[PDB]
Amino acid sequence: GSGFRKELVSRLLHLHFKDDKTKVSGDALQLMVELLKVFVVEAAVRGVRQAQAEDALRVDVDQLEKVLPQLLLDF
Amino acid sequence: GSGFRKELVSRLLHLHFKDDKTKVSGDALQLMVELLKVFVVEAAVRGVRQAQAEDALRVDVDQLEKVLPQLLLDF
Amino acid sequence: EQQRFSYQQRLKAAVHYTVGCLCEEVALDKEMQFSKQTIAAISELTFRQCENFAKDLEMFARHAKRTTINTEDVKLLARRSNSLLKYITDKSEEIAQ
Amino acid sequence: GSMEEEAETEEQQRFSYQQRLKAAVHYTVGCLCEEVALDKEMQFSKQTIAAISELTFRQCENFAKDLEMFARHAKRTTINTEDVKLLARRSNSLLKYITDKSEE
Repeated sequence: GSGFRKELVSRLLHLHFKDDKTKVSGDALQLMVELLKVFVVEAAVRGVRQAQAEDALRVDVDQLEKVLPQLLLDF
Repeated sequence: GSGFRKELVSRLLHLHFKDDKTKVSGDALQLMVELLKVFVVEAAVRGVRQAQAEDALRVDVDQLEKVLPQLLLDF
Repeated sequence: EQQRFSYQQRLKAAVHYTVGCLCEEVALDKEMQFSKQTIAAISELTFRQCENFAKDLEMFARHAKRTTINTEDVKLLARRSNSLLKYITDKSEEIAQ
Repeated sequence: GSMEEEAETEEQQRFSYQQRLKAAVHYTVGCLCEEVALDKEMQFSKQTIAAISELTFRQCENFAKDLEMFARHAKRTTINTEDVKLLARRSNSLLKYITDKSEE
């Protein structure tokens, strides 16, 4: 399946570090590539379950908003 | 004004520590007193803002329940 | 004489009392009253949140190879919001006085 | 070639870089959502995918700040797998998954 490129994740993390000396080990970077994936898939699948619980025909932003609060509390 | 007693906060914490050796410094304890007050004030203030948005007479538990996910995200 | 109320019962009642006084201050300041049931729910929330605070503080101390929790651990609890972090980083200094 | 003209050009460069980062996140989010949609036979709106992509971009901000703070807590300037395990500490589910992948 698909996934985030290491170099994109690195750039996303570095966009936000307060300190220029902060670095990320190679293993830690690979783990964050997997973590971001699981975050996205969790959001999508939870959105699917909500839309189904509402007898809806597609996942709309209105279903996604109901799942986001527990999603962010888990992550 | 009002505040939590340090002795009480010590007891609350010690109920949940996974390890029997875990101790808390005297300054850390005093700072936890302030943090717990901030948590309660934040809950109350968010509950008031939600009761105002819904044109209520008071903060009722249904209003409080709506702000809890976002409160918990901040703590 | 025998103790009448059990240990966590007495701790929840002491939390309830303080939460009540805090909510009384917010109600005067913000000009809006709280139901009794709201105040009880905030007190139960507060009691429950100490489990999460406690367990984080202990993992955070352990991350720094410590068994004694210090003010650095506590500051990490307030990290998500800059306003909370600055407010708790402040109060930390006032205690030092 | 005034200071205010230079500041404007630098802001434009920061802005377009952020936008390119957001685009690249949106791309991959679209790919993951397409795999979910086929697997679950449930369609996603274009607005839902955009919302997930903006959420993933924001979540990176909180992941990065936490990681840096956890490393520094341990007096390290290099973020390691133990800092990443601390991100997942509230969810036993997530922690086991991350701990699994770390044994590789």
